[PDB]
Amino acid sequence: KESAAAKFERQHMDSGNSPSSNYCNLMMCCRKMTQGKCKPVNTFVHESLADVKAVCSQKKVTCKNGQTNCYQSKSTMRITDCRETGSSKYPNCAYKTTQVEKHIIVACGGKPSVPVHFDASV
Repeated sequence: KESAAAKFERQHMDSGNSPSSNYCNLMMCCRKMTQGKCKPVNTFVHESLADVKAVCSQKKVTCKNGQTNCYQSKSTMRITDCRETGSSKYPNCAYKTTQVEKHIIVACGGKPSVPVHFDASV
């Protein structure tokens, strides 16, 4: 099975330069979030893996789903919000790309504790 840490890197990490309008359409497919159905909303982080992992050492916050292994980034990060457009209907998974700068909240799990879910941005 794919590990949660790997699953997080594939689904949310894209360290480097922020994205064009077609970014989300290629990333949601390339990174495998358009198989079987279209993933509604998804966020990619453009900061480094280290900066993202370090978030597990930062401010603890309760996840949106009530879980309590979430951490909020001290600093804002360059991220891209990917949202399904109304015209998108699997298999025609279309996405709206939005670049933003926000704190991220990620769930951390495993040993050692690394990001396993992207909870939200603030």
